Amino acid sequence: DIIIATKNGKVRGMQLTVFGGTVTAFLGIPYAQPPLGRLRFKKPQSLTKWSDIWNATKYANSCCQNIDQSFPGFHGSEMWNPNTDLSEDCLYLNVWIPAPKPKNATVLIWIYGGGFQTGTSSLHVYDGKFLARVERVIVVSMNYRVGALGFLALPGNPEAPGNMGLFDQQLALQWVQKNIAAFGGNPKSVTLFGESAGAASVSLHLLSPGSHSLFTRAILQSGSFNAPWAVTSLYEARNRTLNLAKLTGCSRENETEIIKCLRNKDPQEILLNEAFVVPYGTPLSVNFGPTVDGDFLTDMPDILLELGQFKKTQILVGVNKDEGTAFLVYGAPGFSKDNNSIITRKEFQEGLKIFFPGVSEFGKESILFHYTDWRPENYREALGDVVGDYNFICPALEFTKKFSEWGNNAFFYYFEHRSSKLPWPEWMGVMHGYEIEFVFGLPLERRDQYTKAEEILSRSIVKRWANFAKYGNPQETQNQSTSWPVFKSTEQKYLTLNTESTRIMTKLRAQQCRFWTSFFPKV
Ligand SMILES: *[C@@H]1O[C@H](CO[C@H]2O[C@@H](C)[C@@H](O)[C@@H](O)[C@@H]2O)[C@@H](O[C@@H]2O[C@H](CO)[C@@H](O)[C@H](O)[C@H]2NC(C)=O)[C@H](O)[C@H]1NC(C)=O
Ligand SMILES: *[C@@H]1O[C@H](CO[C@H]2O[C@@H](C)[C@@H](O)[C@@H](O)[C@@H]2O)[C@@H](O[C@@H]2O[C@H](CO)[C@@H](O)[C@H](O)[C@H]2NC(C)=O)[C@H](O)[C@H]1NC(C)=O
Ligand SMILES: C[N+](C)(C)CCCCCCCCCC[N+](C)(C)C
Ligand SMILES: *[C@@H]1O[C@H](CO)[C@@H](O)[C@H](O)[C@H]1NC(C)=O
Ligand SMILES: *[C@@H]1O[C@H](CO)[C@@H](O)[C@H](O)[C@H]1NC(C)=O
Ligand SMILES: *[C@@H]1O[C@H](CO)[C@@H](O)[C@H](O)[C@H]1NC(C)=O
Ligand SMILES: *[C@@H]1O[C@H](CO)[C@@H](O)[C@H](O)[C@H]1NC(C)=O
Ligand SMILES: [Cl-]
Ligand SMILES: [Cl-]
Ligand SMILES: [Cl-]
Repeated sequence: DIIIATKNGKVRGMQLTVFGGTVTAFLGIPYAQPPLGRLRFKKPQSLTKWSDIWNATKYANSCCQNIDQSFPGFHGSEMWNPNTDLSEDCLYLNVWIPAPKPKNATVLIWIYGGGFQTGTSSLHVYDGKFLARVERVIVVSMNYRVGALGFLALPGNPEAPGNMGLFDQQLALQWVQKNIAAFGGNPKSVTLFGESAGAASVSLHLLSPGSHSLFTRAILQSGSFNAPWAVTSLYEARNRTLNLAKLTGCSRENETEIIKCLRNKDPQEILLNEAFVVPYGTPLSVNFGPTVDGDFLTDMPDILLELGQFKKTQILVGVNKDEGTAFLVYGAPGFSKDNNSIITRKEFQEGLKIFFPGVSEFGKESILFHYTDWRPENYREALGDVVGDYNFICPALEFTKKFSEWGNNAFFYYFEHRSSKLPWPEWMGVMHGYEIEFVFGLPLERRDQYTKAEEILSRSIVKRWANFAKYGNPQETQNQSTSWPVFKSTEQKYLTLNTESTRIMTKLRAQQCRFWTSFFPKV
């Protein structure tokens, strides 16, 4: 029986056998008061002491959210749906400890993504026991409120101030600072890492003064705040809050009475109406996301980044080869996960209005012109690259450029290996989200039918990530590997991650990102 005494009381963990060794797991530690009743839409309130022993022996509830019901029975989509009961009572965290108890281990804190509308830390591919066993680091992950329950915003109104889900994450970071020493962790060696909206979350913690003292450095996989889906303008935030109030019959003159009306509605009523607060949407639309609240975010994040107002530390940023392909089967005509999705030129143009609804005709023709300088799968591949470059790759590169211009070491990766167990079709390639299982070390478990080369790749990736967390330098020193060079604003070197051979290259998607970052904002 391994019991740890935290600042709020004792917690009961459990022992797991991993690779002939042992890992101690504490699943479902509460880190905030359940945000129920009057506490809905408010910032997380801090927890009070319990006099007995909390059993942290199973994953806790996942936060309320809508489910991906596009492909029932299909593992490719269902593997991302929550695997615990949905509940407003969801502010819990998990911690994996190596055995025996480490003296002063570096801590990795995972922040899941999902467009700020879905996600949970209990997913199979977020299992931190492998990292704890192999690299003897401590892995922490938390659930944070998503959707309107986590990001509904009436700016300046403390009953719905916005960024509540970001304050959830932040309170979990504070929990680590206060308690991780009792688990054998080093509160001064804390690395945040996250993917998609989690990576954008990580990037905003770099911008938020309240988070600066709560971590050491940061890893951003397939996401950043400057992505076009990652931040909602305060006009849109107000317009979407008033729309959900209208859709639920909560339209009141007093803005505070609107919120209180929303606190009496059942969570499913909120969730059902979340999709309709915008006129038109895209498969990447974030209805309720981060806002400039004057609290977590003191100013528009583009200004803070441009003017060097962020935590000065090392960062690790990267993207996958085909970030955009996943979203094409969620609206683009002629696309299907069950055939090769050979589309015509006309279907490509119809594809553009799905992902760029409010853009002018000249703007969409400029996208078309730029991506058609060439094969029957030309247009299919072009649309995937349009969606992936615009929503993920080019913003990530721009974030890395602007961050590194203020003197800090930055490292950029280009992940381009497609999992041998990938359930989606071959034309989708190296999809959004499918580097996560390599980072968490699933292919190190050889009983799960990954290839030998995938075990080697995951082992190398795991070592690089752990070395970055512990030493701020993501090298694999022992096995005659390729040295990972610093990303500088001029050379813009990056490392490719795959099974055959790592390579150092420069200026990823240089032509494409000049279009998206410099020209396309003008249309
Ligand atoms: C600000 O919100 C309004 C209201 O949104 C309404 O329209 C749907 C999205 C639906 O969910 C409904 O319940 C909701 O109340 C938006 O107004 C709409 O805009 C579209 C296109 O401009 C029109 O087709 C609608 O007729 C119009 N509705 C009204 C009542 O005027 C408005 O677009 C939005 N602002 C922005 C910038 O998107
Ligand atoms: C690849 O499949 C898409 C999707 O087709 C859907 O509907 C059925 C026809 C089914 O066979 C299955 O493929 C999928 O659930 C094809 O597009 C569809 O094609 C038909 C014409 O045959 C149209 O009437 C549909 O509206 C259209 N749907 C969409 C969303 O585009 C596509 O033609 C196919 N490509 C191939 C076979 O090369
Ligand atoms: C957005 N909608 C719901 C319309 C479609 C989402 C389709 C997602 C398919 C998985 C893509 C990778 C996801 C990785 N995670 C879940 C971590 C983001
Ligand atoms: C926690 O688990 C232990 C396991 O032996 C059990 O004895 C105890 O009653 C549990 N606490 C509860 C259920 O509150
Ligand atoms: C853990 O390491 C830090 C340096 O990062 C040090 O300041 C601290 O005293 C250490 N704590 C221990 C050894 O308990
Ligand atoms: C809105 O309601 C709050 C809560 O009672 C109140 O303090 C405030 O004065 C009201 N605003 C008005 C009446 O304009
Ligand atoms: C280095 O190579 C050895 C075998 O040569 C392997 O067992 C080990 O896991 C590798 N380590 C990393 C970090 O790749
Ligand atoms: Cl490529
Ligand atoms: Cl093999
Ligand atoms: Cl190598």
